[PDB]
Amino acid sequence: EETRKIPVPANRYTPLKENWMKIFTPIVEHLGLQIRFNLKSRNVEIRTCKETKDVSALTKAADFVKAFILGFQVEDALALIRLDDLFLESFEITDVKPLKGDHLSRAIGRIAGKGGKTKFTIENVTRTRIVLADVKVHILGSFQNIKMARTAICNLILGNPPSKVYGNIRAVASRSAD
Amino acid sequence: STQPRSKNESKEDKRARKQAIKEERKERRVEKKANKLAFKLEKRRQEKELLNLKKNVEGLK
Amino acid sequence: LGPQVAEGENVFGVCHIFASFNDTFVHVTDLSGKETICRVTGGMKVKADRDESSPYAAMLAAQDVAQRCKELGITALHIKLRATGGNRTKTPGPGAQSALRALARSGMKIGRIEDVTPIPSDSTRRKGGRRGRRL
Amino acid sequence: KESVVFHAYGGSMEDEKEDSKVIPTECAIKVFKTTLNEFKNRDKYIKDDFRFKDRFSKLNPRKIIRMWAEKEMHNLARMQRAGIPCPTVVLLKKHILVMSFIGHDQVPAPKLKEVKLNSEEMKEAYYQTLHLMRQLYHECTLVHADLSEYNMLWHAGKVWLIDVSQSVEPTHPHGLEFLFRDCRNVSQFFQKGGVKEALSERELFNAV
Amino acid sequence: VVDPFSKKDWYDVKAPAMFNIRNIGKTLVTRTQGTKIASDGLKGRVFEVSLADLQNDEVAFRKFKLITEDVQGKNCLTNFHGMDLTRDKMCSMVKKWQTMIEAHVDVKTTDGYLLRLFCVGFTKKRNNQIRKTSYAQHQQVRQIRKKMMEIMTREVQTNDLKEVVNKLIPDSIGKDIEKACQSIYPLHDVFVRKVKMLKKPKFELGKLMELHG
RNA sequence: CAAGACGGACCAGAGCGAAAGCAUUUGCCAAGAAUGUUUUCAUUAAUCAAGAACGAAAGUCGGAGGUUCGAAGACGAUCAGAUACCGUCGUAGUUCCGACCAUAAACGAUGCCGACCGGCGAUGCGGCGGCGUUAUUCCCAUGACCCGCCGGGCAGCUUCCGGGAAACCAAAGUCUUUGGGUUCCGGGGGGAGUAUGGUUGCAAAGCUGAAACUUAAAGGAAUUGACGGAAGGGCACCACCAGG
Repeated sequence: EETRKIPVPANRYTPLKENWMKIFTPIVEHLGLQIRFNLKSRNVEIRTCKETKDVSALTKAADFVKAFILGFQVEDALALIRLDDLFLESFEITDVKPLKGDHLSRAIGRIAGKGGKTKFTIENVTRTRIVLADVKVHILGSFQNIKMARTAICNLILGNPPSKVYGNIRAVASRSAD
Repeated sequence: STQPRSKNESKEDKRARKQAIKEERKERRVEKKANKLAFKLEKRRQEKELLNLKKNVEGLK
Repeated sequence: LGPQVAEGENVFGVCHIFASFNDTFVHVTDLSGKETICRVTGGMKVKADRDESSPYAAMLAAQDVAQRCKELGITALHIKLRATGGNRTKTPGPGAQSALRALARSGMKIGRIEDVTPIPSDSTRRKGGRRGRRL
Repeated sequence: KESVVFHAYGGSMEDEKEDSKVIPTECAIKVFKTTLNEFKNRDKYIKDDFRFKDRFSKLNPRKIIRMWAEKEMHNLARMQRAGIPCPTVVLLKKHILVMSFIGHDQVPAPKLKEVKLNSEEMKEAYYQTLHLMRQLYHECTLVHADLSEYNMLWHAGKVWLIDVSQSVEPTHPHGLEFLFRDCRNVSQFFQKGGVKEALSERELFNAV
Repeated sequence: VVDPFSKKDWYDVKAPAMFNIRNIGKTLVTRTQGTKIASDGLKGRVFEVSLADLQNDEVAFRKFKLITEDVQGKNCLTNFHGMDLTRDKMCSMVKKWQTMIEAHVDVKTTDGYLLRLFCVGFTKKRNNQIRKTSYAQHQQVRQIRKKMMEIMTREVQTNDLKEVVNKLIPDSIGKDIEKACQSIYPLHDVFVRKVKMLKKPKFELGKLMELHG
C-alpha cells in the first residue's frame, strides 16, 4: 500500500480542524481511503486500503486536501474531487512585476478590490476560484479558464485599471464561447 | 558598432572598442547639444514672430 | 527483456515531470539518473503550438511512457516534480498534475512525489523589465 | 422591416484609374432602419460571431447597424469570391450599402415563390439552390440561416441568393441547427412545388 | 531500428550494512563494448534513497545521496556520500513568527573523510506563551550557533564515518543540541539539514569490505 | 569543473542610521542611541547667512571583470491607416576600484528645539518588582514563559481635547480669548524654472534666475447621479408555455 501526506500550516490548522468531519466524510465515503492527522508531523495522511475502489482516487483525495489546506472553499474542494479536469494554478505576486513593500500590497488591492468585488467579478466571469494569499494567487478551474484568469490577474497586477481589466476579461470570456 | 564580444578577446582589443564607443558617445552628445541650441533659437524667433502677429497685422481693413 | 526479479518486488525508476509554459517533458531515468529510458515530449504527439502545454499532450505523453516502461519491465516510479524554476514561475503547472494523474491511471505504482525545482536562493535578474510581464 | 432597398441608376466615373471598380448601370441601395425598436432579437447572430464579438459587446445601435452593414458586405464579397450568384458590392457608406441590381429596366427580379416555373424549371432551380447551399457551406464557410422562398430570386434561369446580412459562420454555437432549418425550409418549398426528386430535410442537411 | 535496451544490462544496487533494507534496486547499464568498461562507466553514479526505503521505523523526510564504487558480478557496493532533507519538509518548517538558526561545519573525520555538514534550528513557542513573537536576540543566536558548531564537531571529529552515520539516522546530534540549548533559548525542531562531501580519501577495498560485510 | 552575481523563504506595520539606505558565517577595527548612576564639568545651549562632509538610480572620466538582464541597434507577427502592441538576439550600462556629477514622487507630500493637553492594549531596547513554569526535579546563582511599574522609541485602535474648507489630525491642538526661540519659503493662472548674466562642472548638466506678452479663472476637499455602451431581480394571455 501507499500513502500521501499533505503538510498543514498553523495558519489553517483550526480551519481544518473545524471542517475535519466535512473533509473526512467524502474522503472515506466516496473514495474509501483511511485518513489520519499526524499532530506530531502536523500532516494529513491519506492511505489506501483493501476498501479502495480504484486507482487515482488517492490522487484526487490529495488534490482535495491540498485545495482545503491552501485556503479554497470546502465546496470548491469537493467539486474538484468530483470533477475530472481540475487544476490548481498558483503564481507569486512578484513574478508579474518587480514590486517591493507598500506598492506590492497596493497591487494586491488591484487584484482584490473593495470587499473582494473585483475578485468576485473575475471569479464569476472566468468560472474560476481565486485565493489571494500574502504573496501568492492560487487559481482553480479549467485550463482555458485558468489561462484567462492568469491573463486578467497579471493585467490587473501590472498597473492597468480595474474597469478596463474587467472589460477585457469580459471580451475574452465572450470570445472564448463561454 | 553592434559587435557581440566573445570570451577570447584580450586587452588592447576591448580597450580600443570601448574607447571608440566612448568617442561616438561624446560626439553624439555634442550634436545633441547643438540640436537643442538650434531648436531653442528657432522657438525663440518663432515665438517673437507669433507675438508680433498678435501685436500687429491682424484685422480686416 | 528486463530485470530478472520475482513478481513481488517492483523495479523503481525516477520519472521527472518538467512542466514548462511551452510544453511538458516526461523523462524516465533509473534511480541513478545516468542512463535514461524514455523521454516523450509534448511535441511527440500534438502537431501544433498552442496544445503543447495543454493537459491533452501531457496525458498522451504519460500514456506513451507508461506503455514504454511496461514494455521494459519498469513497474514502479518515483516522481520528481519540476517547474522551470530560476527567476521564472516556481509553481508546477496543470500539465504536471495532468501527467501524474494519467500515469496513476495507467496502472503505475506511485512512489515518492518529490517537488524538485531548481529554486534559487536568490535570482540574478528577472527576465522581464521593470514595467511588467504577461500582458 | 430592418432595411429598405431602393433601385437607382448609377453614374459613370470619369476618373481613369486602373484600380477603379466598374459601376453598374442599375444599382440597389440598401439602407438599414436605425429608428425602429424591433431589432432587439438580432443579437443572437452577432454576439456569436468571433469577427465582431469584441465590437458587439460594446456597440451602440448606430454602431450595430454599421457592423451589420459591414458583415453583409463581407458576406456578399465572400459569396462573390466563391462564384455564387449574388449582388456585387460596389461601395459601402455607413448604414447604406450599394450593390448590383438584379433585373433589367429598373424592374427587380421576382422571388422564387412568386415565380411560376415549370416542372423542369423547378427541378433546375432546386438543383441550383442545393449547389449554392453546398458552395456556401463548403467554400464560403458560412450558413445563410435565413434561406427561404423569399430570399431567392430567379433571373435569366439562375437562382440568386440575397439577404446574407444574417449569415453566420459554421463554427457558431447554433450554425448547424440553423443550416438544418434552412435546408428543411428549402425542402418544404421544393415539395410544395411538385419536385419529386427533392430530398428530405435530414438528407439535405447531410448532403450540404 | 536496433533496440538499445537489448545491449543493456540490469545491475543490482544494494544498501550498505548500516541500513536494515538492503536491496535499493536495479540499474540500467550499457554493457562493455571493448573500449569502455561497463564497470568504470557506472563507477561515478549517485543514488537518491529515502530513509523509509532503508529503515522501516525511521522518518520519510530524509534523503540520501550515495555513491557506488565497486562491481561484484551484477552487484554494486555503494558508499555513503551525503544526506539532505526533503524540500516539502523544508517548506513545512519555516513558519512566519519563528527565528531560524543555520550553521555549517567543515569537519575532517578520523578516517580522512572531510565533510561539510549543515544544521537548521527553529525557536520554540512556550506552553503558556501568550506572546506571538518568539524572536531570539542576535547574541543568543550567536551563542547557540557556537555551541552548535562545538557540539557537532565534538561528536563528528572524534569519530569515523561509521559512528557519525550511526548517530545521524536517529539524529542523536539533534537531540543533543536541543537538550543543550534549553539553557539559552528553548528550541523547537533541530536537525542536521544537509551533509555535503568535501574530500574523499584514497579509494581501496577493505574499508568497503567491512562497510558491506 | 570554472565564472561572476545575489543573499529569498526566516522578514514582522519589527530594528538601526543625519538622510541616501542597511539581511550568508567568523574575526578585527573605530563608532553609536537608549537604559542605570547620591559620578564630573557648570550654562558650556536652540536655530542658523557665509562655509563644509554625506548624498538612491541614471550619467561622465581612468582600470579590471563581464553570470543574468538590458538603453541603443537587428528580427518576426498585426492590420481601411500601426509605425504603439507582442515574443527572438543584442552594445553602453548593470559589478568592483579611484575621481567628477549633487538630482528624484530624495514624501510623513508635515523644518528644528521646548512646555501643556484624553483613554486603551500590543511591540522593540534597557532597568526595577515579582505567585508560579522549564535547563531530564538543576546542588547556589543564572538563561527562556506569565503579571505589573518606569524611561526613550517604532507604530495601531478609539474620543464631542480642541482645530479645520473638509478629508482628516492627540497634533495639523493650546489662533480675532491672536506674542516660547529660531531657520527657510509662497503671494491668481500661463510665459517659466524660459532667456540673459554670474558661478560650479570634462561633458551632460547644476545653483541663482527675469521680463515682454497672455487669461478669468487655474486649483483644493467633500455631496448627489443625467448615464453606464454595469449587473440583478420583478411584472403583465393588450407577453410567453400548454392549448382554444
